[PDB]
Amino acid sequence: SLNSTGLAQAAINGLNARFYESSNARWSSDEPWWISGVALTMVIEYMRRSGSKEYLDQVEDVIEVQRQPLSWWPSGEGEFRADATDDTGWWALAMVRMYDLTGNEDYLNISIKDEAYMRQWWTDTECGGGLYVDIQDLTYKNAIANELYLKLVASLANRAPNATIYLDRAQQAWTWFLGSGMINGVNLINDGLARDSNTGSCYNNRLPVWTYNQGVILGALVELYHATKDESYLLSAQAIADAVLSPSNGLTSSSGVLTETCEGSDSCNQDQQVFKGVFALNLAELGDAVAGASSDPDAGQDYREYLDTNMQSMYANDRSEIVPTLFDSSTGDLYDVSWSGPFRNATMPKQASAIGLYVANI
Ligand SMILES: OC[C@H]1O[C@@H](O)[C@H](O)[C@@H](O)[C@@H]1O
Ligand SMILES: OC[C@H]1O[C@@H](O)[C@H](O)[C@@H](O)[C@@H]1O
Ligand SMILES: OC[C@H]1O[C@@H](O)[C@H](O)[C@@H](O)[C@@H]1O
Repeated sequence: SLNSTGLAQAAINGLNARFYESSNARWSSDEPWWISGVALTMVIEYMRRSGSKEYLDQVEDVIEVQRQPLSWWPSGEGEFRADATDDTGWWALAMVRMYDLTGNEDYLNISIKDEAYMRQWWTDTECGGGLYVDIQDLTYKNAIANELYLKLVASLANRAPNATIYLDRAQQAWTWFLGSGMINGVNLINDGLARDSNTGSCYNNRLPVWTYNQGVILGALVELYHATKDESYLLSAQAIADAVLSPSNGLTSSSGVLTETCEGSDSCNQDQQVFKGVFALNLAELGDAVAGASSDPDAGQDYREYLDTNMQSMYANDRSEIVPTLFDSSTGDLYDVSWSGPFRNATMPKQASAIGLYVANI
C-alpha cells in the first residue's frame, strides 16, 4: 500500500525545489501571498502528524520574515495583518498550528493580534453580522473570510487565556453564519452575500460552490465541539461533508474524486488551484474528531476512505517526479490541479493543495 508520510515529504521537497525562494523566505513571489500561508500550514501540519521536525528551521525563517510590515499594507503594522481579512486569517490559523506544534506562546500571541485586527471589520449594521473581506472597500462579506475568522475564535477559545470571550464570539459568529443563508438547500456553502438595493437585506449571492468553503467551516465546527463537547457541532459539520462526498452534488466525481468546478473548463486560476487541499486537511480534522466522539470502530470511516480514494487517484494520475541533474541533487514529486486528471504542469498553489491531501492521510 501507499505510505502517506513519505509522499508528503516528497511533495514538500518538490514544493521547495521548484518554488521556495531562500533570499525571500517565501514560496513563489509571483503567486498570491496568502497561498504561502497555506503552504506553511501544510508543512506545519505534516510535522505535527508525522512527528518529524525536518523543515522547522525553514518554517521559522518564513514566519520571521513574513511577520514584518507588508510593503503593500504598512498600516497593518505586520504580524500578518494585511489589506484583506482572509489574507490575515490564513496566516493566523497557521500560527495556531505553529503553536500546536511547538508550544511557543509567541505564535499564539500572533493569532490573538490577528483576531483583534480582523474584528475591526465585523459589522452588525449590514447583514446583522459578519465581517468584510475587502478592508479598503468594505463591499463584500464572503464565506471564506467569515469561515476563517470563525475557526480563529473557536481555536482561541481552546487555547487563549481569556478563553471565554473567544467562545462567546465563536458561538455568536456561528449563529450568524448559520442564519446568513450562505448554507444552501443541499447543505453546501456559496461564495458570499449580496445586499438588497432598497431594503438592505442580505442573501445568498448564488456564486460558485468552492471546495475550500466547505472545508474551513468543518475545522471551525470541530474546534467549537472541543470547546463545548456539544456533539451537535459535529453533526452540522458532518452534513456539510456528506454533501461534498455525495456524487449528486457535482463535487465528487463518479470515480469518487474531489473535483473543483473550474476543472471542467480548465480555467482554475491561481486561487482556485489550492482549494482542494484545504478541504482535504479540514475533512481529516472532522474525521479524527468524529472517531473520538463515539466508540463505534467505523466512526469516521467514510471520511477516511474518501481521503484514501483521492490519494490513490492523484498518486497515480497527477504525479510527476523532478529529474535530478549532475548539479542539483533535489528529489521529490510535483502535481497538477486535477486529482483525477493528467499532469501538464505544476504551480505552487497546485503543489500546496497536493501536500494537503497527503498530510490529510497521515
Ligand atoms: O493585494 C493583494 C496582495 O497579494 C499578494 O500576493 C501580493 O504579493 C501583493 O503585492 C498584493 O498587494
Ligand atoms: O476564486 C474564488 C474567490 O475569489 C475571491 O476573489 C473572492 O474574494 C472569494 O470570495 C472567492 O472564493
Ligand atoms: O466579486 C463577488 C461580488 O459578490 C457580490 O455579492 C458582492 O456584492 C460584491 O461586492 C462582490 O464583488
